[PDB]
Amino acid sequence: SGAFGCGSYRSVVAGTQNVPRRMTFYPSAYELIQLHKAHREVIRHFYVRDKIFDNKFPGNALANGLFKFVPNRRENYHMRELMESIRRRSIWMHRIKQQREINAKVVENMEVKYGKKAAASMLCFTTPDSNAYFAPHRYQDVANSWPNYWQHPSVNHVVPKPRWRRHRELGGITRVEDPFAVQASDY
Amino acid sequence: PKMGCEEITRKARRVQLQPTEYLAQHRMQVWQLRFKEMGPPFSRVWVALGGKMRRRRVGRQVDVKDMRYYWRPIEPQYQRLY
Amino acid sequence: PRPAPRFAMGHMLPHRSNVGSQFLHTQRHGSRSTWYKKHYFSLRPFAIQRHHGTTPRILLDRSLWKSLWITKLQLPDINRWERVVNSRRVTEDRYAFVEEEGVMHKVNWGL
Amino acid sequence: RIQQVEGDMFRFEEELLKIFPTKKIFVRSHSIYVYNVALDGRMVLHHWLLGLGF
Amino acid sequence: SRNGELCLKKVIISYCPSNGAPNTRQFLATHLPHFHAKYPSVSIDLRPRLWPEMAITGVYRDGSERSYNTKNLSPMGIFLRLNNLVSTANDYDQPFCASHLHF
Amino acid sequence: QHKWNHWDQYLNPQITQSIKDLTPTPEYVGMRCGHNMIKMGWMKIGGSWKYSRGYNDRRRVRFMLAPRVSAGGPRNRYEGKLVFSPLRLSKLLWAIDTGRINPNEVITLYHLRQANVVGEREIVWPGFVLISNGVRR
Amino acid sequence: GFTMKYKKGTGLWDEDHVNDYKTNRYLSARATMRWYQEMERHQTRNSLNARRATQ
Amino acid sequence: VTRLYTSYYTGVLYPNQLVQPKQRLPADVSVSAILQKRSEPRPYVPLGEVAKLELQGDYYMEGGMFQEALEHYGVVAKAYNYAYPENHAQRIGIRIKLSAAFRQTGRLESSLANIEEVLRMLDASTRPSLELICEALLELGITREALGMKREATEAYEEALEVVNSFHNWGESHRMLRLLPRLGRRFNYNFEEKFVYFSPFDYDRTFALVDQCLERAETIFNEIGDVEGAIRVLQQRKEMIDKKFFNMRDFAGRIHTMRGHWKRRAQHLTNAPTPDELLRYSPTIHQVHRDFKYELTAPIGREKEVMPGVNRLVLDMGNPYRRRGRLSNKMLKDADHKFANYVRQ
Amino acid sequence: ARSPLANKSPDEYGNTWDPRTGVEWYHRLRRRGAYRHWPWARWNDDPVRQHQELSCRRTFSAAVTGANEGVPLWNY
Amino acid sequence: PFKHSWEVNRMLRELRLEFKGQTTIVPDIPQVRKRIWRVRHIVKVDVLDLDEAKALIGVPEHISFTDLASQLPPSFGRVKAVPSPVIRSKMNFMKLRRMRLRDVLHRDALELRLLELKRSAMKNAEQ
Amino acid sequence: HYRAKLELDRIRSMLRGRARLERKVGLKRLFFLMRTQTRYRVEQQ
Amino acid sequence: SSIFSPRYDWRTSGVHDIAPRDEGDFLYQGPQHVLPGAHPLPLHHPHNTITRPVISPYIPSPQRSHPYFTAPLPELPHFSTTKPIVYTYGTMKERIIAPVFNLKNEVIYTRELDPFIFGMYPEVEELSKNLTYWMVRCQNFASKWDYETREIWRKAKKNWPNTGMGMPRVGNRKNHLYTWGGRTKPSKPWNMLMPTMDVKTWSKSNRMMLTLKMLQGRLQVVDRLTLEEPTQECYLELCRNMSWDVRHTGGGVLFMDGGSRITPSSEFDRAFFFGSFFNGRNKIVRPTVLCDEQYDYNKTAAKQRMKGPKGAKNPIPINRFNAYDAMKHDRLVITEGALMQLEDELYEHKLQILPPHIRNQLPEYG
RNA sequence: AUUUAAAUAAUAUUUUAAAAUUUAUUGAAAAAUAAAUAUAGUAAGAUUAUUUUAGUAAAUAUUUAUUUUUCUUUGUA
RNA sequence: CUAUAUUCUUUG
Repeated sequence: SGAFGCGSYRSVVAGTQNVPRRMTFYPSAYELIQLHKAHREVIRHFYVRDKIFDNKFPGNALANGLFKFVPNRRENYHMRELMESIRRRSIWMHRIKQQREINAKVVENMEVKYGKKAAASMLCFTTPDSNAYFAPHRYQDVANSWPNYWQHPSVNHVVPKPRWRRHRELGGITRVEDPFAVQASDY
Repeated sequence: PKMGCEEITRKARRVQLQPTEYLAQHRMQVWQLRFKEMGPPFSRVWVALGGKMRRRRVGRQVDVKDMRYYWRPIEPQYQRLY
Repeated sequence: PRPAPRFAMGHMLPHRSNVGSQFLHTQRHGSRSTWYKKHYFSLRPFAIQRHHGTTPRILLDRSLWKSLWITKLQLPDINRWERVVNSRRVTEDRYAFVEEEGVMHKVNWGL
Repeated sequence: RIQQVEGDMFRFEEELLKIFPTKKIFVRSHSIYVYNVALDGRMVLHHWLLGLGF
Repeated sequence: SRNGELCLKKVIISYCPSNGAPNTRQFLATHLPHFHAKYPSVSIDLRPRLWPEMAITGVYRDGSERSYNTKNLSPMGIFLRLNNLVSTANDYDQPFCASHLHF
Repeated sequence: QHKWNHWDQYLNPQITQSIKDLTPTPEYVGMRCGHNMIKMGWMKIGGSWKYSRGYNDRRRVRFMLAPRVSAGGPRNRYEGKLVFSPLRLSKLLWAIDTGRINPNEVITLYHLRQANVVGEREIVWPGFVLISNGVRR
Repeated sequence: GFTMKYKKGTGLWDEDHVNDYKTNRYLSARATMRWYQEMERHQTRNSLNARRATQ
Repeated sequence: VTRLYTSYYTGVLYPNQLVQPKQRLPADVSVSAILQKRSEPRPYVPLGEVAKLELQGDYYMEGGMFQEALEHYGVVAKAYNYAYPENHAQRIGIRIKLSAAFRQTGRLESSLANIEEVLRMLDASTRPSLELICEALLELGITREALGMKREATEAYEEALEVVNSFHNWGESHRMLRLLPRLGRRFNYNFEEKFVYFSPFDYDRTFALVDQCLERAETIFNEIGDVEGAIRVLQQRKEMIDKKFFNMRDFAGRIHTMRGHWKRRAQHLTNAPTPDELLRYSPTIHQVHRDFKYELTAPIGREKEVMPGVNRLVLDMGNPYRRRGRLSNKMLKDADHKFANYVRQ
Repeated sequence: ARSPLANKSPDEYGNTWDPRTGVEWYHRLRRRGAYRHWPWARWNDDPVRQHQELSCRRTFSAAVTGANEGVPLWNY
Repeated sequence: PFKHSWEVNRMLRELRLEFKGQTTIVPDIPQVRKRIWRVRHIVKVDVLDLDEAKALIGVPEHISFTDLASQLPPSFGRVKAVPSPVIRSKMNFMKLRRMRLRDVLHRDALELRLLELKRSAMKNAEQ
Repeated sequence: HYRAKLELDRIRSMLRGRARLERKVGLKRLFFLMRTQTRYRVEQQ
Repeated sequence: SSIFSPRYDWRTSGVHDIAPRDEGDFLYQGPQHVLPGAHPLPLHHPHNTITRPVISPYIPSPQRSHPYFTAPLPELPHFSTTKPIVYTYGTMKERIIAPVFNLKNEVIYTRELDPFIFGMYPEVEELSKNLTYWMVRCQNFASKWDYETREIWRKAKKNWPNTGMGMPRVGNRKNHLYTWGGRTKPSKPWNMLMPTMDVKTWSKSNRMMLTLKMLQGRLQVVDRLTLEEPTQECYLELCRNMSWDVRHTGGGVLFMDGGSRITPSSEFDRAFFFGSFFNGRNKIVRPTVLCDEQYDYNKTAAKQRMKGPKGAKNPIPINRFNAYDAMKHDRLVITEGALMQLEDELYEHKLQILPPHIRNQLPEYG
């Protein structure tokens, strides 16, 4: 079948020539996410198959040694949910471990063709707004990306500066000394 | 139903959850044999062929006979109605 | 992910109108939507609370929860008055407000 | 419906007025509505946002 | 206001300082000192209480009480009903008719 | 009195103090408060019912002129009709140049499903057709 | 019928994947303990019965 | 049907028609004090007729003929000079206008004298209008630049900005107007009810004054060749304008056609906290004075400041389960003691 | 109705010989859903010239370029 | 006008008359007479030649009415005859839109010029 | 339907026996009276 | 009644006794007079810092974007976020750093919060979806039962024939018209809706509530929640010693119990968990903002002997974090185990949201 | 196979009434008793919250759309 | 509608 990077069984029967592909540098960044949350999952299966009772109330305390799963169910959970999850995780691992073998080659070819500086500078994914998502304090003078747009230092002049003073007679209450505005009430 | 009722104090019936209709119940096949809908999103005709046909073909004329072989949009009332 | 129906949020149990929904919970057949309303000219009781929905976190004794006005049970002492202070049942002496010198003065209610 | 705008959204709308002088514009915390604008105005919004540097 | 004297004497304002229904507290904050500075003669007495009456009340110089229901009314409205309290001597309500134009 | 709208709670979260401030999207008006009475407006509850006949009768609940065609029906499914869901080549190339999928790798339907480019609902037998929509190279 | 038997223990904790339609907003000091009693006895009753039946 | 308004038509009653108060300079502050901070580094007069005369006056002035506006203001200013007491607002107002009239006709020194007298009258006023002081020193700004003192003119302009930034409330003009778009219940017709807009150059004249004040200042800075000054002025002007635009902001309410909730307007036009006063007066900065002698609750250590009353027995907490049988009362027995050891001292 | 006066301007009442009555004449005047753009041949399109002027600027010598001008397109 | 047919009413509409008791001023051009002739059993008419119209209002005689018309703003109430109320609505709507765009363009122009001053300042400062 | 029962319930004192005693009768009387006088006032007096 | 209706303005006299109470009442002195309760804004809860004490470095101000530390302070140890921080759509775009409290109430090392979690800037429609979900979900659906026309137990026969009598035309009078009757379409549990809520919405709304608790300065981060003994007075000794207000009347504490920095647990600390049942306003919730997908195995009608509601058969259990119990209890006490678990379960989620030219740089940045 | 969208959820649908029908019992040389939700715009009757804000196939009603040119005017879709 | 007409054409 398919599911690795090589090809399915029906291309071997078909005899399509897939071997001398062009290798390009693909960071495999999406698969690392999927792998993170696959490996996150496998462990959860191992935890929830392995629950045993600890009951903190006395009426329910006759069961405290046993697994929460009926053994006949725990076995089936080991076959169906658990050990196939390992296979999913496994597939992601294969699809990345292929491509480090390929990316090494792309880096070597470009190191020979260019030189380390040029090569490593070409193999960089840096976008001019990448500071917006990573260190925004370097991005502040470029665009206003805040949810508080009134507190961004370019628009910061808009929000008022009150003159406030603490009071002992009110119990430590801070209070704004600004006079109120007289309001239009009538017509 | 009141805390006095001789009606409700003697149990009679208990009504259950009522089953729902077939989700596709109303797409009736007598439409699906006749018409077919054609269109880009938000505008779609239902189109059909004409019957004048299988009673008298001969003697009339060829133009009025082959005005019957075209797909045509149904009248909008009927389309809204279906 | 249709947003949850607001009419069913629990704060509202109308009296079976023409309009409504399948999910609108109206009240029981033959029960009025407000408890103090036995007639239309029925007053709101003054200090008597009827706890509704959730279990009351502080139950004052003169108030109502799953109960009726059973007056001996509700108020042990008619002269005494019960109120909530600092999250406790605290019980003061009942006073009546009576005009004296043009201010309103508190006198002991019982006597 | 324009959702992913984050910033002063009203400046976005005040330039969106210039793009769409005739249409109706509305503001909400998460989004900006332009009315009676089909895929044409979508194509435009995208040309403007791409040209703007996003 | 007859012969240079306001007929209003007291305004009774009852409110709950902690409980809810902010309108009266708003009114005490932003609109009251504008009233008091304009009509200094009127004694305003404030009555903090747990379950406040939500009505405003005037007291006139013939011993007449006049009140307006303020429940969940904006402080603009409350200010206006107050200024309606001052502007009446509360002596009469005659209809507005041709025979009532001349008192 | 003023209830906090969605703008005032956006500026200053300090004043969202309790659950009543949590009102939903303003496009929600309330419950349906009236009757949509056919041919006269939206009427009022406790209004004039004189025009409600059509309304009441609607509330409690030609194709034969067109010939049949092709005894199964025109667009008819049968067992084994090959009805493919489309996969536009533009979608694919966007997916590749976006960085979902390896150019380095034979792309199966599995890789399309796993990379999330096609949803579960779209998948049905037989799987897909590769269509070139707006792609000249 | 099909009530999703396989999701019964799937949950990380003891109180999930349980249809709990008998409930309130505010749960008191002992109603909470009652809740924590109900859930674990819902797991224990259903597990011990499924042990007993098959044994 | 469509209206032609051929016959007489009374206007509608609408919230923009509110009588909006004039901003006043605070009591403790005097204008000449700030000027020194700057130096540091009634009898019957037919007012109806003379007022008519005055507006004819500035129709003349606006209409591009100044001499005649001058004599008109002359007449009317004699009138106000007689009818009003010392340092009254309309007096100094009309001689502001009069200085403006002298300045345009080539009597420059007369304009200067008049506007300085305006200043020293603004000095001795109790609480002058915040609009009048701005207009006044705008006038002396333009008069000074007409005389050829450009530095001092620009000084006057910048001092306008430094007045209006400290003592003026930017959001007050639009308080009642801000929520008006929420009145529209119709969508395809009469949908200009949802789009209602009121320009800031109308509802507060102060903003217009300071705006063109800074425009003139910036022009002078361009002529003299000051780059930093011009940048300063345009920055202050920009900040002013979006200070105004920020206070006019709001989010859209219901958008489509809403049939018949007409008592909802009672929520729509109300006192709306203005963004300016939402961020000045926020409850965590400006605290609510909350006194405990009227309230049945305090914090722990302050436990005895509660409203006192006649003899009190602390019974227990209100545990609702003491109305039930003996076993529920066998429970919750030791709670109360444990509650007294929580709150002691 | 079936009146002679249907769908006509009051100036045109006099012409009885061409009544505007009928359903589709109500649809082509209030221009409704088959006729939403009525007359499909309307003024300001000409099939004969396509709104371009037929003038010969193609003249060999550039002096007499404007020689044939005001050649009439019809009787005028 | 509700006593009379809809054609007479259309003519009265073109003469800008709604009800009984309304008075209007219209030109002497032929079309208008074509209208007044048809409704003459309702309308009563008076005539003023333009010297007399110049007299009726104090207007210097050296001043024509064409310039006077060229002075007065188009923005006058009920400015146009637009074909349906929806169009009327969006006409008023556009009237408001041009206001908003006026103020926005003002502020944006200021931002533009400030930007140019900062650019020239930084360029002259670095160099 | 709104017949204004709850305002006019306070007026009954100005009606004689049968109307002031029983509610609905009195309310019919007051509804009739006030509608009548309203009509009259606008068109005749 | 309604503001417009003429019933409003009634009781022109008598609403107030005209005479002051000689204890609490007083005259308005003037503009120099500070009134109890009076504030220029519509505060339905007029709490100041004394009544509802907030614990944070600074009292939240319009000048401050959040009332916490914007930079790690040189006098305390600083622990960085468990997972690397990425700034997504609604995030505050500014560094959020919160002090950690010991169980003896002194400040211990400082810890950086995650702006994806504690920085998602609250807007009210989302919180609305959360709140309505919680209040519709938390009814007792088994109590909605009511009688119906066929349930009355009368004779089914026409009780008098309608021909010659002046009597109404009446037969089988078990209908809704009658005092002993029952309705045609009554309320009853299997017709009542239980709303379905997807993970995206729950996650977003809970994030925004946490952020709201940060912005109000009511968030507290603690080493452990741990008691000496399982007993209740140890718990009250704790709540008294570090100043938690657990009285019914006072604003309560909402616990997220995680374990500690070094040893986080999904289960509650046993010792603390048994002492935590106090009658007062407090609640201990699971350390997760996510939720399992909600499945409906009667989505059509199919199983008829289902009592149930109609809707999701997997409603969120009551000990989770939510908008309701956040709005009720003021101080939010989060253990660091909970912090770690939140970041751990939300990591991949935040990674998928990023635009694809940005997700490509994630491996490069480590 | 030249060729542009998308907020993936369903569960509901007034109200009271015949003469009738059907099923299962009892009794006398069809009747009674017990079960059902039959149908009823030419049989019918009810249907719960005022102070309002656009008109009169074809019409009317709900949501929504077009600034198409003249001296003024026009609800067209 | 069902039958007879089974290529672009035909019955009741």
